[PDB]
Amino acid sequence: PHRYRPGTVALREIRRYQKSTELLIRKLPFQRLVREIAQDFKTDLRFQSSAVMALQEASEAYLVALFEDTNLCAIHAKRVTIMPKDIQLARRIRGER
Amino acid sequence: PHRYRPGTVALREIRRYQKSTELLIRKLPFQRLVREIAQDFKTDLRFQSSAVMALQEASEAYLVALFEDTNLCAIHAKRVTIMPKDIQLARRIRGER
Amino acid sequence: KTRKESYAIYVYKVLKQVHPDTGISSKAMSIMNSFVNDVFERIAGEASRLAHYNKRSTITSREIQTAVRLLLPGELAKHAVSEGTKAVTKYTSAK
Amino acid sequence: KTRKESYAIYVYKVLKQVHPDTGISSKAMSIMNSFVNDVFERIAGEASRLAHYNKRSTITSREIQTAVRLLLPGELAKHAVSEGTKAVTKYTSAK
Amino acid sequence: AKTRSSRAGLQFPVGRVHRLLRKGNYAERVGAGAPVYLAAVLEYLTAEILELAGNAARDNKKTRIIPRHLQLAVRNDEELNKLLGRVTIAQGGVLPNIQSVLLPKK
Amino acid sequence: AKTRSSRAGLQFPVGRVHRLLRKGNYAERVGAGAPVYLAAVLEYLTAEILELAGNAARDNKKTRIIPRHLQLAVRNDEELNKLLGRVTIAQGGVLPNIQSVLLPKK
Amino acid sequence: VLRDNIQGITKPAIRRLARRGGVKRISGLIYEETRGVLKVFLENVIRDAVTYTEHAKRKTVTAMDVVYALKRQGRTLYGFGG
Amino acid sequence: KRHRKVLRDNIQGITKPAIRRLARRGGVKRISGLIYEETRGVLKVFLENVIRDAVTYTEHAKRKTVTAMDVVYALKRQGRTLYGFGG
DNA sequence: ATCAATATCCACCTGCAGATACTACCAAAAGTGTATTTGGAAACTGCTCCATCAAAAGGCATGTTCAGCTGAATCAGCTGAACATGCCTTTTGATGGAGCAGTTTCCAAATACACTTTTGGTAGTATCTGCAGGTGGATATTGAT
DNA sequence: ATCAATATCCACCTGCAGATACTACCAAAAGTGTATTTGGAAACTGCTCCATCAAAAGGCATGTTCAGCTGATTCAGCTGAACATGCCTTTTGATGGAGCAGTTTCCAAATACACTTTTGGTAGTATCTGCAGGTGGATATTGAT
Ligand SMILES: [Mn+2]
Ligand SMILES: [Mn+2]
Ligand SMILES: [Mn+2]
Ligand SMILES: [Mn+2]
Ligand SMILES: [Mn+2]
Ligand SMILES: [Mn+2]
Ligand SMILES: [Mn+2]
Ligand SMILES: [Mn+2]
Ligand SMILES: [Mn+2]
Ligand SMILES: [Mn+2]
Ligand SMILES: [Mn+2]
Ligand SMILES: [Mn+2]
Ligand SMILES: [Mn+2]
Ligand SMILES: [Mn+2]
Ligand SMILES: [Mn+2]
Repeated sequence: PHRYRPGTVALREIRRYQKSTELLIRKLPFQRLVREIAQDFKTDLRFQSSAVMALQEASEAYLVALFEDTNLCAIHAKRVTIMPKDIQLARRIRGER
Repeated sequence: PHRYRPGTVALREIRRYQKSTELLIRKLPFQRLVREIAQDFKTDLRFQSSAVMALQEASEAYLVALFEDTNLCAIHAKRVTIMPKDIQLARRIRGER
Repeated sequence: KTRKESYAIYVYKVLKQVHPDTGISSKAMSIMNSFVNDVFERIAGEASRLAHYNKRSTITSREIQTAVRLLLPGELAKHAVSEGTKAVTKYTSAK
Repeated sequence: KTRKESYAIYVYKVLKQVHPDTGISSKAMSIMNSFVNDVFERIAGEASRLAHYNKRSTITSREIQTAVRLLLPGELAKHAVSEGTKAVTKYTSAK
Repeated sequence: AKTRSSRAGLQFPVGRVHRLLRKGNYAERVGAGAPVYLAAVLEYLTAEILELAGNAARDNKKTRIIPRHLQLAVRNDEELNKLLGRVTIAQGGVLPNIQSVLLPKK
Repeated sequence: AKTRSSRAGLQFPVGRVHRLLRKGNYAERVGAGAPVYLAAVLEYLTAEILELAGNAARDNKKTRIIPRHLQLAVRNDEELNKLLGRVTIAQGGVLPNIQSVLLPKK
Repeated sequence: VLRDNIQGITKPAIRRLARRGGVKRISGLIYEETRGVLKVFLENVIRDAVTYTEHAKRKTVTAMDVVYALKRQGRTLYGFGG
Repeated sequence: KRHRKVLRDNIQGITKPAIRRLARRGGVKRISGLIYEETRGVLKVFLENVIRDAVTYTEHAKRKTVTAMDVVYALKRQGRTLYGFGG
């Protein structure tokens, strides 16, 4: 019976996803959300396939960079665990709040 | 002989400066700094005095807003004392890095 | 002895309408003048781009309106849009 | 049908000058084209403002040059300026 | 001869705005409605800020609007604040604000 | 006839750049040298990125530049990174980077 | 088995994003915080793209609409035109 | 012209109390001893960046005098738009 | 809680900097009226490329376990706030003179056509190949003891 | 330490999705040439306001003291990482049709263009006023006890 310690697979994952460039959110659920949010602005919209892709690329680049700032915020408080207050601090300082 | 406790005068100064709008750096020293820096880019420059005042309003608003972000980074660390690591964090998150 | 336009007098007219007994310092007026030019440049710019994106050589009240919706937050956009429509509608019948 | 211009062919040429054995994927070429568009707009943009600030009707290579110094970081600015100056000379001194 | 301003019922100079759009190099052509709509947005916006700033002035027992009043007016208003989110009002200072944890006792 | 690109010594199209400046509403007038100058600047920067992106391709055992290599080229170069500091390269991913304090205690 | 669209942005997916952002350990509360942040991000962008769609009198949101929306939010994207 | 004094170490003209005052306006209650050098360093970067672009506008116009407008445009370029000086 | 130091809050109070008021001018707006050109809206339609859905694929919801991380509690040490004290540096108001900026004159350079040759983009077509995945096997890394 | 499980590295293989070479064509750059307008450098100098300075006005530098903050130490309990797999959501790819985009057309409104009137800016000269900064003197706030 075999067991890797907590954080061991995490590091393995960091290295894996930092090596690659594929999108990390499944496309369909992302698309539905996009259309839902769009429905509040105008009804009966269609979307170029590439348009959703653009939004996904943009949204994933944004969240990945936010997690970097979030992680610096956590580490600044001498933790290794990211918490909502880390996200909050990052966004407040980025000028998004 | 009477003594205010540490913190008390400092809170009094916060209210005092938050209430007013005058520039907080003495004019001449600031003006020399501007001329020193400019001269190192280009010799034999003159300055409209309103040019120097514009740079001073801009720098003072920049520093006050940075100190606010810095305060937030310290408090996030559960301190009340701002430190170089706090400013460095704020500047990193802001994209000045 | 070259002429330098500002929006000062128009800012002053509007001030009298909304606060008939209140004055404005020359520095506050300078800031008001900077704010009007600033917003002007920001709307005209959006309008400029928007036209370029659509292969239009003409900036119309319609480009101005989209620019206003891109540029102003929520409730200011709503009101700016009514104020602008209303002036153009009124303008159209008045010659 | 309608004509869609791109910097692709000219980007391909420069690639062959710089890595004659190296190719480029579509998506990469598409990014490079955006890059060229983006930088053009940024430089032309700044050149436009410079001309306006100085009450001039013309965007000359002097405005392009200053725009370049305003937008590009040090070492990148330096080479761009010389590459630009060099090309305006070669163009002048040739029938 | 009625000004194009009065035709649209505006204080702001429609003539001026039309001209500035041309000199401004924004497009080949300016539509006749454009300076009208723009001048009214401009007037609206300046009414909004003068209203608010006027109130700050009164709240302070002052008769004259100074840069401090414009700053209070802008920063106390969610939408103006965001619209001027990247703007500095000289001689405006900041909003009184002190973080909880900095206060004495408990 | 000899093209202005060839006269200038450039791959990048001086004619197009010239036309694009006129039709882009940047000023009433465009000097004859300006499109030469700008085309050169654009070519230069294209060469600098391609240089570095080609290298990153070589390092990764490949002959075809993909977006990954463009990203690596840009974010490993201090200056290119600053110019593109607010740009997202689709399909670029990130630089391999782990904060030291997260590294397993040896 | 009905489910909110936003919840379609799953924990493992958010975990992956954090991972690429170099995050080692994640609190349970982060997943909801992220979905909220994505929602605000998408609202701001789509609102602007849609506005570009309406201006052009189309019923389809184009890549360019989105590209232009991103450019004006100061989040320039390369790879889809422009 | 005959002689003109040498400008050096003017950064120290940004004194401890001046910095402390700025930190008060920004809501700061307690200041570590090393903040003062850090702040000077940060300010100098800020000034170098704005002065460089301002001076660039100056030279472009062919003046020897840096105008309020030179500064106001440098600020606008860097996304730190300033109202109150003609800009 | 009560006593005493010192900051704070007003209210009124004269100087005055900056704001407001006219009377004159005027160049450049802004308007007006006709002559002349065209941007783009309107309406028709072809064919991408988008929403939909069936069959095929393969990621995630799931509950349990416990490692190791977070936050609470305690506390020595020392850094930073407060304040006293001694006096240097900045602020302020006044003045020759640099350089900005105001007007005018003039041509090298730009815009505008027109007419002539070319090229970049497209589209049909066929032809080619770098490299993502697959495999298989050695070798390294992690965790158990 | 040895050891076994399982991840990771690399060398080689190959099908195919996306790169590429080659032809034919055309509208629209792109260029060359000729007739014409003008933007702005130049050459001069009015005159605003910048560097400079002397005297006046007030903030800064410094050292001593200790209050209380930070950072170190330990610890217990809470909370998120790891775990394996079949249900069920997403992916794939096939197919009608919606709408973007290509083309033609035609006039409401664009620019230009010349005399006609108006008006916003400034400049010269004058009186008026909101409030800054001084004052004393009643009302908190703070910190020792
Ligand atoms: Mn020097
Ligand atoms: Mn119309
Ligand atoms: Mn080479
Ligand atoms: Mn037409
Ligand atoms: Mn406990
Ligand atoms: Mn200790
Ligand atoms: Mn002189
Ligand atoms: Mn060809
Ligand atoms: Mn492989
Ligand atoms: Mn002229
Ligand atoms: Mn002493
Ligand atoms: Mn335990
Ligand atoms: Mn149809
Ligand atoms: Mn008048
Ligand atoms: Mn007072």
